[PDB]
Amino acid sequence: QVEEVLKWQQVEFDVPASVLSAPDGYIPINNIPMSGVHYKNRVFVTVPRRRWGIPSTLNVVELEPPYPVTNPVLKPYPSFELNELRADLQPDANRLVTVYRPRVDRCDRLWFVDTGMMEIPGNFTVVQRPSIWSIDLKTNQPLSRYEIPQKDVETGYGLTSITLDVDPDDCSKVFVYISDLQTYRMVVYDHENQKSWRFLHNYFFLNPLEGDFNIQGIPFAWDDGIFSIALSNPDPMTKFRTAYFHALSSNSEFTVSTAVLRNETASKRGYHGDDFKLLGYRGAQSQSSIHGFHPETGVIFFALIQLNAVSCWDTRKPFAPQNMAIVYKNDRDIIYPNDLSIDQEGNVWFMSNSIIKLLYTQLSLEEFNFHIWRANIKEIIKGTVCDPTVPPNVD
Amino acid sequence: QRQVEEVLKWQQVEFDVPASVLSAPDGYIPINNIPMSGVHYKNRVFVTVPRRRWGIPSTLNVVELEPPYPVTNPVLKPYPSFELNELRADLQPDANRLVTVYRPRVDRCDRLWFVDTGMMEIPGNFTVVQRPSIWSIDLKTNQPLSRYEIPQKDVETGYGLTSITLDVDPDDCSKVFVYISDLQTYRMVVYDHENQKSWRFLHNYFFLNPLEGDFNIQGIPFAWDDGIFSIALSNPDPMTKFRTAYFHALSSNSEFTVSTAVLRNETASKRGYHGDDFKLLGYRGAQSQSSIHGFHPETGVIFFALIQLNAVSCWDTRKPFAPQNMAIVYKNDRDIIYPNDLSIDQEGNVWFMSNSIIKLLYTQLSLEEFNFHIWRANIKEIIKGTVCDPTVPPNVDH
Amino acid sequence: QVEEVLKWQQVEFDVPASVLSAPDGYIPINNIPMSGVHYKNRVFVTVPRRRWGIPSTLNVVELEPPYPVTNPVLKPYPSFELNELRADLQPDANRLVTVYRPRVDRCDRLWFVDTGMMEIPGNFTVVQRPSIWSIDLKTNQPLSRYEIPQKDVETGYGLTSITLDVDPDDCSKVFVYISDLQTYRMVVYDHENQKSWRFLHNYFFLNPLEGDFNIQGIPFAWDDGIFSIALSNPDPMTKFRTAYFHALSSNSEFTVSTAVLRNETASKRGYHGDDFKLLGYRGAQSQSSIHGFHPETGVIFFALIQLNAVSCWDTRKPFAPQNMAIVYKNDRDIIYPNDLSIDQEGNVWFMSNSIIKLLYTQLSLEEFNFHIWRANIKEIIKGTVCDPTVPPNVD
Amino acid sequence: QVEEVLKWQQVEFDVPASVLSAPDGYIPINNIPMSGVHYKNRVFVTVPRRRWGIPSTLNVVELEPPYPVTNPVLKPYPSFELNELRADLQPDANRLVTVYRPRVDRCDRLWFVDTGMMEIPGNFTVVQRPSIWSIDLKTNQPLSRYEIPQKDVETGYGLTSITLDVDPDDCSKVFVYISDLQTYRMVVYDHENQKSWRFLHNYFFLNPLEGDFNIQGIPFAWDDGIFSIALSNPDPMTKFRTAYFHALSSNSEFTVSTAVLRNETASKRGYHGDDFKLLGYRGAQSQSSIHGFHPETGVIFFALIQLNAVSCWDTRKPFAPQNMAIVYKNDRDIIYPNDLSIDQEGNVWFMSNSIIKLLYTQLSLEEFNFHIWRANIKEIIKGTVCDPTVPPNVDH
Ligand SMILES: *[C@@H]1O[C@H](CO[C@@H]2O[C@@H](C)[C@@H](O)[C@@H](O)[C@@H]2O)[C@@H](O)[C@H](O[C@@H]2O[C@H](CO)[C@@H](O[C@@H]3O[C@@H](C)[C@@H](O)[C@@H](O)[C@@H]3O)[C@H](O)[C@H]2NC(C)=O)[C@H]1NC(C)=O
Ligand SMILES: *[C@@H]1O[C@H](CO)[C@@H](O[C@H]2O[C@H](CO)[C@@H](O)[C@H](O)[C@@H]2O)[C@H](O)[C@H]1NC(C)=O
Ligand SMILES: *[C@@H]1O[C@H](CO[C@@H]2O[C@@H](C)[C@@H](O)[C@@H](O)[C@@H]2O)[C@@H](O)[C@H](O)[C@H]1NC(C)=O
Ligand SMILES: *[C@H]1O[C@H](CO)[C@@H](O)[C@H](O)[C@H]1NC(C)=O
Ligand SMILES: NCCc1ccc(O)c(O)c1
Ligand SMILES: NCCc1ccc(O)c(O)c1
Ligand SMILES: NCCc1ccc(O)c(O)c1
Ligand SMILES: NCCc1ccc(O)c(O)c1
Ligand SMILES: [Ca+2]
Ligand SMILES: [Ca+2]
Ligand SMILES: [Ca+2]
Ligand SMILES: [Ca+2]
Ligand SMILES: [Ca+2]
Ligand SMILES: [Ca+2]
Ligand SMILES: [Ca+2]
Repeated sequence: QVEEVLKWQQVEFDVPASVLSAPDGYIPINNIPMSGVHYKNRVFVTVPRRRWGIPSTLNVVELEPPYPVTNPVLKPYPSFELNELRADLQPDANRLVTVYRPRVDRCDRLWFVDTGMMEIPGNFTVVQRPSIWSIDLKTNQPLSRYEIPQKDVETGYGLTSITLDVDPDDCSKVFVYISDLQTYRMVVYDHENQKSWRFLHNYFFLNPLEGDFNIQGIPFAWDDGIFSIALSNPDPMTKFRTAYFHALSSNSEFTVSTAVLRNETASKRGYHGDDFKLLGYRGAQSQSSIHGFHPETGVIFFALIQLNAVSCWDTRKPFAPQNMAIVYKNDRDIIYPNDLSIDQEGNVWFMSNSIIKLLYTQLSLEEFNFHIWRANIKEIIKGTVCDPTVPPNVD
Repeated sequence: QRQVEEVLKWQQVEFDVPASVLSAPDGYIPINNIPMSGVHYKNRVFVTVPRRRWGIPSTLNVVELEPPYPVTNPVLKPYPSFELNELRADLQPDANRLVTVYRPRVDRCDRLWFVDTGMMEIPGNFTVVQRPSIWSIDLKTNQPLSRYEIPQKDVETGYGLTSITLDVDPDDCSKVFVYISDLQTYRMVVYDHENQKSWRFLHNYFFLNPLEGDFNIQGIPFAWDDGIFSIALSNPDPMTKFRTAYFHALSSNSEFTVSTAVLRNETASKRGYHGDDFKLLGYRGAQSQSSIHGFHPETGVIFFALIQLNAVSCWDTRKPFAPQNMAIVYKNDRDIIYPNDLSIDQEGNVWFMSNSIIKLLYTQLSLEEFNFHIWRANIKEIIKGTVCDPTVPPNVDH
Repeated sequence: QVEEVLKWQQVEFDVPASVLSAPDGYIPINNIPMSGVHYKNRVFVTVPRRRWGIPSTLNVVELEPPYPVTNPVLKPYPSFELNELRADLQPDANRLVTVYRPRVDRCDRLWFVDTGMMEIPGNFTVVQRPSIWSIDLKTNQPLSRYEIPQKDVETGYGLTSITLDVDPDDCSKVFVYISDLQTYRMVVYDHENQKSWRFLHNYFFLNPLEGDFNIQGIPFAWDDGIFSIALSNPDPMTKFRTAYFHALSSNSEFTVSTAVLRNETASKRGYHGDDFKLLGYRGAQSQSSIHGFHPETGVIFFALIQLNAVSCWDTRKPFAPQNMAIVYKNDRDIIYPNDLSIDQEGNVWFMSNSIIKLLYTQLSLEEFNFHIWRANIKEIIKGTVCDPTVPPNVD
Repeated sequence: QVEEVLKWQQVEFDVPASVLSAPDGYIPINNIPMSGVHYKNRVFVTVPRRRWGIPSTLNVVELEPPYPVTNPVLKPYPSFELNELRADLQPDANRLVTVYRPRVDRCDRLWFVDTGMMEIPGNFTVVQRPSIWSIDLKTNQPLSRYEIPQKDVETGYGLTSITLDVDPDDCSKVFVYISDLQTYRMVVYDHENQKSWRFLHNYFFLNPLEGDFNIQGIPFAWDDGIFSIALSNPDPMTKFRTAYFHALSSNSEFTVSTAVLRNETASKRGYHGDDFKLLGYRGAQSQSSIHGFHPETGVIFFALIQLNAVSCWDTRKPFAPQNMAIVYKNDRDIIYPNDLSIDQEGNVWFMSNSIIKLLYTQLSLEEFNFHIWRANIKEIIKGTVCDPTVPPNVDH
């Protein structure tokens, strides 16, 4: 029902031996994949440069059964020329420094944010400013690039997550919502008018008490804020969408109309009033990392961090723990769910990268550390409370 | 509880009507007169006595407020006149007379709205005198403005038309919609005032919850099968200019919502399947079966009249609908037997009433004790500091 | 083990051509069979007049291998003279207007209720008052006919199900419990004394949330209440029986002693107190239409509407989903299980009529729309949880 | 029994006219006092440089009847030479740029932190690095100055609150705890060994839902974190104390032993474990700004922002709303309680500067905008639940 598609012990790259032979040109243990997204027969894996020895940040893998695919070699996408890291570390608009979590739209495009910053412990290296890319997945040729001005974000330290808002009619009308979990803000990007603005709010911050975890018997505490944003279907009368968002270190979900996020004048306000709302409580130890909204079913899938599971919620039902169901739970393999995406085929994709083991213990490249799963949405929710046909619980 | 005033109180209800009507046999019976309403306008309070039995001289009445409070055993004066409240012995349909009136509503336009069921629910002999009709009375002149007979296509008799909710346009006042709650046939009948048309909605959510229909008030057990009973409207949405209709059944601990954009849609009423238009809001709480509830435009707070808990609770509509995001503002197990009515005036007060209907139906009603109570509470003051206060933030589980 | 016995693409009647040739005397699409019962290797099929062009409401079919028999012609029972429809539409005590679900007892008698009402969309026509019938199945001669008084039920709109309570010794001592899913009541009928009374309770109502269905991708909601009643064997001590009843739109099962249902003075109460009991939750999407109790095995067979299946339960085991088993499931054929009955031969009979396709979509007469199955009870429960010898999954 | 000591319509300085005449030297409405602290008939009033036109940041006022003293002229302390702002805005270790809330100890010294930064709307000007000062109140001569290294704090943007931990025996043994409500951290200062270290923790952050205020009909929302710290009495031997701390936008109080804060090795941890504890919920709309702990009675006094009041709590009774009492409330005068201090004379001092009026509306220099009160602690709590002799209202 939920098949493991890709798994790695460590990450290898399809690059010249010149890069592998060079000193500090490739360290296996430093290469941690932070994203896995699906398109056609291609899965894009990203390796953010949070360490030294990372040949390529944006990569791609060709799917071929049987699953699970063992240690697929990452091919630098779109090309290794772009994923080449300059020794001088100087700004270049035709290079990719660090890419976290890309998203695929209906227009056969790949959207991602190049932070332009390497978060090496000790040496924070800001190579260039953060930029928002779009790639044509049909030609494999970059379509647009937008450098984010200083007035919106300083460095792009926390720009690790993006949400696409594409008009159902015109494919040119696109808005992108970036979650900064470091600076506790939301960067809005107007693709049509090539403008951008930032939103500052208290709800983007964590919950002090809900920031402590214990995974794989490893205790830790994070102060990470807004991390993920999920969009509902357009309102028939208003044409606007409801943005479900939450902080990493939070058991609470919040909502806001895109009418507000698409309003540049609203961003500059010091007080946003009652525009941002509290949805409700997701549940004990129900801290989510990434979540996505399925347009067909109207079901939001949450990547639970502490519970090592993936849950779902039918947006039509009241937001409560008893109106949510766990569709998959794996305490052995799912250490930290680093990514969750919904593809154009009606599948839910989620990933674990065992990042906790690297941070607080030793990671062993003998074990399979990196896992990617997929599950058919309509089939996984069939019997559960997430099925729209199934009524909500009485509690 | 220490800032809620009792305004009116009765042991028995009497009437300022001709002695010819009071003297006549079965023209006035003391124990049969049970008021089901208490609404405030300016300096007077409108009390209704539905003819659920015999000996009911008048249904719609009015009382002038005058200290000291509470006013003991006020005489109910037929409104607008006794000529309209005089029951015909022939029992023929009277298009200019009032048979049975339950729960009136007052709007901002100085009008009084109510529904004349035209039906007397006497135990043993159900008498349908005429068809159900909606009224509008000018409170300045005390003259009836309009009367609309509800077609058979919408309601059969009007047996359960004991609740009304007004939807007046914030801009114009001639544009009016009325939502009537039928707790007997389990439906909502919609009335378009300007176009003088009406239609009905049928839905499963208008029914009761089989398990949540048992009560025990004052040590008197009973069960009711009453459905959709009360509707409360939010402020018009700034973008769509529509409202959210909070509605619940009497025998249910659940609250539901629906956009007035659906209710105002005549073609949508004739559908067999309404789809996801009607949604479940959430669980109000254990033993939290409500009778009548009202929404205060200014604060955005809903006051529920809790039947089993013999109390009145409030809820900020901005906060998620949850037990911990609700507070009890007033509780009185002695006086509040059954909260029969709850209304929100134009003066920023919440009015609620108990009529001890249970003690008449299932036990003995004593005219030696006070059985009927009307209360008033300032909304902004009663919520100040509570979770009902919009300025106060919502709570969480942990 | 479970074999299809009868199946129709449409239903035809063996009656004078004069009736078929008459103006709108027979419309193929309007004739929907609502039941199928087995007695002495005979099958009685009923076609309630919920439309125009329905020659006969009560019919019979002779069983003859091989099975399934394709498109058997319905034979009016007991004769066409009774099933004839009067043009003047006046009440006739010796005629059958509308019959839903007949039942067979151990005393070789056929019980059914003529509603005397035609539920045509546009013109609800009440021909006559509802009447309960008894037929001697050995002589095919009517035995008894009782008109239900207005004090008990008004129109007989929702009298579509009956349960027989015959004394194990005397065949004259008979009580019949009718289920009114429209007015939400239970009509009790005392055969011996020729009296009757009604019961009103909250438990006869539906559950608001549990009324939404989606069969064959067709969404719809029904407000139908108490629909079926099943009687256990007499208690060895008090000789009273447990009446298991449920609403159509509900996942909950209820119980009440027949001592209460047989009690006319208890009928006149406004409050029944603690007399009616909640048995428990049958399961998610486990809304049942008709159910029967098998005296020999003490097993109840439920006709699941949403699951398109037939389940069983051992009454001795605690009423829980884990203590129930699905004995037959057929998403292709079983759209709506319109009837389920337990014959005298130790078989469970169930039927599907594709009613929803008529109401919400269009019914194709080129496909088989009407199905009747039979299954040996002792053999079907052998290796399941419904087997009395097998212990429960949940204490 | 609570008396108003000082009240201003606007702040004026005792400085040469050459400074007040200077271009953008003295803009009245930009001069907002942020602290009023007491010492032997002297009140030290500070005016942080959050805007242009502020002659002196650290000032003093001599107390003399009758009270309340109307529009006292601020006198630069210890002198104008130190408070004078350089026109070239270059770093100078003998200059005071911006001081917020000074604190007085038992050893007759005045502690405060010069942020060295001007938080001017538009262009935040960092003149110099933040420094921790001590002044002898007997000689009015600066005793010590310690520049805080970049390893601990970036600029000193949020260093607006300090808590003194002086050893009961030796006056030379001092620790200072600095609350940074902007970078959400606590800076520890070792005075004896002239070292310093920072602390990061989730509890220093605000509570998202508890950040919205409505004062004087003025709606606003703040994201400010750990803002105040209060110290209990020291253990008779180990001389460790309990540090009661809270964020500005929070209805929760938190505790931590000084044994942890005084531990430099513990500061460099990435996970502090259960060392920082949650005390409990202070009450609805009970967001506190500054609070202090009175050694004698053991009572903490909270400055309530939203309730426009001052509440107390006995540190022996369980931390719960019904175990706390409002000793003073004034919706008219108390707009934003900007500072609260406990003196060596057994009085509680609190102040309101109407900061929100300047921020979100207009400030009238015809109205009294700045207020400073005092109250005898043992007298104000006499009957209340805050009295140690009075029993608690709930067991909790
Ligand atoms: C884009 O957002 C702009 C700023 O945000 C608005 O103002 C806030 C105070 C809130 O009202 C918020 O909901 C709203 O988005 C805004 O320029 C613009 O429209 C605003 O909509 C306001 C809705 O109330 C409305 O405010 C008006 O002005 C303020 C100063 C007060 O006087 C209000 O009583 C008055 O209604 C106004 O249309 C406008 N507000 C402002 C500040 O300009 C919004 N975009 C669109 C298309 O509406
Ligand atoms: C009244 O109800 C009908 C219900 O069918 C609404 O109809 C539909 O609207 C969309 C597009 O407008 C159409 O695809 C479907 O047939 C919907 O059901 C109708 O809009 C509504 N009328 C109004 C304006 O309230
Ligand atoms: C900071 O960076 C220095 C540069 O070192 C080199 O950087 C790149 C080119 C990698 O190849 C790396 O392996 C090289 O060492 C480091 O020498 C220095 O140690 C770094 N400082 C810290 C504190 O991490
Ligand atoms: C505090 O500092 C570290 C952190 O726990 C620890 O090693 C040390 O023992 C503690 N206290 C001291 C200084 O002994
Ligand atoms: N993915 C780890 C990001 C992180 C977590 C906790 C922190 O305190 C922090 O500064 C950064
Ligand atoms: N307030 C009495 C309304 C009521 C309650 C139960 C019933 O069965 C009924 O017909 C009517
Ligand atoms: N099963 C058909 C009977 C039925 C179903 C639903 C209804 O709403 C109704 O009035 C009648
Ligand atoms: N004067 C209070 C400081 C403050 C409050 C809220 C903010 O969002 C902020 O940046 C600064
Ligand atoms: Ca694929
Ligand atoms: Ca962080
Ligand atoms: Ca008045
Ligand atoms: Ca009823
Ligand atoms: Ca047989
Ligand atoms: Ca029905
Ligand atoms: Ca801040």
